[PDB]
Amino acid sequence: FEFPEELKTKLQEHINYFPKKRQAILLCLHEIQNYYGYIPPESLKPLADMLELPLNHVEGVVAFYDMFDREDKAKYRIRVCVSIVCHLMGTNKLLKALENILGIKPGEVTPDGKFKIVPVQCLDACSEAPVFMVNDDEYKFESEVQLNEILSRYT
Amino acid sequence: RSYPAIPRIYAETTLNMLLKRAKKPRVHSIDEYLKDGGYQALEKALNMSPEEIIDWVDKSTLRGRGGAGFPTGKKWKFAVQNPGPRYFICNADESEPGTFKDRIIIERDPHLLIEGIIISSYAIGANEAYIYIRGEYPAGYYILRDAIEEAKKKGFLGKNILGSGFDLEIYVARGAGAYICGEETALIESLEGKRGHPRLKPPYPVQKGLWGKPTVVNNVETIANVPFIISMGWEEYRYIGPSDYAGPKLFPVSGKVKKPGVYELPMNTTLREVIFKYAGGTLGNKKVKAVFSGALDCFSSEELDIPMDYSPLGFGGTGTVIVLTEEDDIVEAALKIAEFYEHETCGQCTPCRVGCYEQANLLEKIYKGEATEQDWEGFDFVNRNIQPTSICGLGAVAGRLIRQTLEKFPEEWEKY
Ligand SMILES: NC(=O)c1ccc[n+]([C@@H]2O[C@H](COP(=O)([O-])OP(=O)(O)OC[C@H]3O[C@@H](n4cnc5c(N)ncnc54)[C@H](O)[C@@H]3O)[C@@H](O)[C@H]2O)c1
Ligand SMILES: Cc1cc2nc3c(=O)[nH]c(=O)nc-3n(C[C@H](O)[C@H](O)[C@H](O)COP(=O)(O)O)c2cc1C
Ligand code: SF4
Ligand code: FES
Ligand code: NA
Repeated sequence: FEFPEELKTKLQEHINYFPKKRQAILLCLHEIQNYYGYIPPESLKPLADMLELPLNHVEGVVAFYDMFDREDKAKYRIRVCVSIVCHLMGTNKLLKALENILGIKPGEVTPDGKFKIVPVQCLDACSEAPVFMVNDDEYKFESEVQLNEILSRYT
Repeated sequence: RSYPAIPRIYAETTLNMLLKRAKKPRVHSIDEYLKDGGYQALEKALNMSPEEIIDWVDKSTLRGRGGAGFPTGKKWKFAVQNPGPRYFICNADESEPGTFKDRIIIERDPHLLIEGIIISSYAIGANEAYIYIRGEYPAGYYILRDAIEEAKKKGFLGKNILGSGFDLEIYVARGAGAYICGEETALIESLEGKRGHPRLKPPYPVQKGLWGKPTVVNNVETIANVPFIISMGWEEYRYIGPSDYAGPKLFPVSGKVKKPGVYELPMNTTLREVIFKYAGGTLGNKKVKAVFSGALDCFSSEELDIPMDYSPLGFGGTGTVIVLTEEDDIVEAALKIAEFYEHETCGQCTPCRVGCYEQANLLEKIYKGEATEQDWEGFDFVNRNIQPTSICGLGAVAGRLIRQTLEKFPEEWEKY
């Protein structure tokens, strides 16, 4: 295994950004997940070499931080807030709309590897509850028709 | 230049200070900031001694807006008694439920925060500063990176800023899903490239922080007050709001209100005024049942007349207001708070690790009507025993809100 040159240049940019190489670990893992749609198990060793860290340190870091996914490849991560305000304001209606549109429930991936529903803690846009994200974009859920139109932007 | 989509959180101010620009839901770039007199407090600060800036921040009575209310000037004074190099850290981890006050400054008025970081770093002699922003704020991250580049291009960052001899670089680090990384020592562990595990404190970061050096950690909102203290002077700052709790404060209001959003108000405003006078009252004019102070406290409908200040009988916290009305099931709400702590404990401390897990596991059984008599007694016990041996604030408060719902709403719990 070797990282593609387009990803390697971005990883090298993060590594040279902070005064110390190891400080770039989270930015590098965000970059790997953006590129692959998950954290491939084979990417941990070449990243550890680049950060000048032991492989065990990198594996422990990936396991600790909730945003990183080592199991499912997904082009678009639908992060659904399952915390208190969104619960009071309609998380259950958002989940129902997602199942009606995509046919999947939290933790599941569509057969084409396009969407994964990821249940998450408070995204702190609570005044706009129920909240969800589609990769980096964040939205207030209004209704199924509105959600269907938002999801159609992800191709 | 584009940024990821962000919901247009409603923002309103009676003071026109921290929300002067952030009341409009859009990025205010450096030219627009400069038109309002932006970076002129920095220019004034660079013509003052660092000791004089600490003195003005001390005399302003500014207290930490990250939830603990520690006096800011006093924190900086402690750090500067220790030999350098020193580090300055902006805590932008904001992951507590209901607390969305910091993101609107980051996303809409990033230069107000940057200017405050530069002034604060100069005051403590830090030549390296960090913004640690949660991973779930990707737009805030890109907006900050772009605004830092704008400030550097205008000569507000880099070497020998405005011929003052002061050097500063601001690095932006991203979190990756852990609420615990808002705890200042776990945030520091994450900045060092490790898992976000809180350290035994004392030592406080001002003594031993990033790379074991004197480090000041301040919350976004605390930092955003610093340009105002320098611009107006501490006396005019002390004249904002009541004399005993001076200054502007941001109140993130959510839940069952007509106008949820962020309100910039003086600290003599009561909780009742926040809900009814400012946030437009409740949805469908239904009765207020409870107010959750983020995931920390639960106030009942008999406690709405308290001031939103840092007093013993005050609302305190971060001024986070989550409104629950008569229709909202308090046990179902308590379950969501239990789930939050179960998901966020770092696991270093056994009673916190096992207690946060069991509190949520047993509360789910109670809610679903699957709990045995032993599960009920076990839940009460676990809720009272999360804090022992805990080394950080999470273990100390994981049972707090839930215990307050048990004490203030016994009838509802009794039905379960
Ligand atoms: N905004 C959020 O997302 C959020 C989340 C969780 C908790 N909180 C708040 O955080 C609070 C707990 O935070 P904490 O554990 O950092 O509180 P703390 O009382 O231990 O300290 C607060 C700040 O003052 C400093 N400090 C305290 N005593 C000091 C001393 N003697 N010398 C020098 N510095 C000193 C600490 O280093 C820290 O910077 C809670 O009460 C809660 O309200 C807010
Ligand atoms: C579990 C936990 C989470 C915290 N999360 C945050 C947070 O998201 N933002 C913040 O600024 N402070 C947070 N704090 C408080 C910080 O440890 C620290 O007190 C604060 O950043 C200091 O800045 P201030 O004095 O300006 O408030 C948290 C504390 C604990 C115990
Ligand atoms: S009290 Fe809980 S969150 Fe804090 S260090 Fe201990 S296990 Fe981690
Ligand atoms: S509870 Fe869902 S965004 Fe805060
Ligand atoms: Na985080």
